[PDB]
Amino acid sequence: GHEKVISLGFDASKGFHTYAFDWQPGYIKWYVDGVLKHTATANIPSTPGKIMMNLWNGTGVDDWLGSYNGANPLYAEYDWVKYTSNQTGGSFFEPFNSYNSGTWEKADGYSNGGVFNCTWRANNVNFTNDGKLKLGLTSSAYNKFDCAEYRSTNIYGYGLYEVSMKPAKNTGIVSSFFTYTGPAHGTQWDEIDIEFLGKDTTKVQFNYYTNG
Ligand SMILES: [Ca+2]
Repeated sequence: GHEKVISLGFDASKGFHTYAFDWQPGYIKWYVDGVLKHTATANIPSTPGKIMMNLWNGTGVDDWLGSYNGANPLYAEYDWVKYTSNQTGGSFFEPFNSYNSGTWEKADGYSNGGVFNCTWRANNVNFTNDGKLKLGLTSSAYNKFDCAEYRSTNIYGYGLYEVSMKPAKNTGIVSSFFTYTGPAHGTQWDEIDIEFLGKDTTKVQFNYYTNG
């Protein structure tokens, strides 16, 4: 519950920008195109997590996300992700040339439920020819939505997380880049987020949870 909404001074859906968070034992610092935007120092997470990206439509959170109006198909794109480790032999660079089942997995066949109003499908996670991860939010039947979530198989710790992306624009949805660990992985709920609320892509929301 440490939400911070920052003005970008640009529309993030119009092209690629680099977003990042430096996660260290005593702070979290977030950057947009190399520029420091926000610092947090109270109760900073410490459990290593998976790197995740998704796109989804919400329900019951109209005041936060705006109401979703069924517009589809909608796409969020990611050109690369870089993690610079505090430890040697931990760093990696992922260009998104193709699906690498050794390091990533696609969510498929279930819903997160709750505020999430869509089912994850492996078919909505595709790779463009010019190397971009492309997540899609589609519909298979009247008012029935399918969404996409790509996530690392390994867990990562303190260090610099960077991503080049272009979020979707549309009332009711979220395009995100985040680290996560929680009861499903046998640990406490630690997460750090970069979330773009589709209702206004001229702003970005930063958040984190420690033992949520
Ligand atoms: Ca790429």
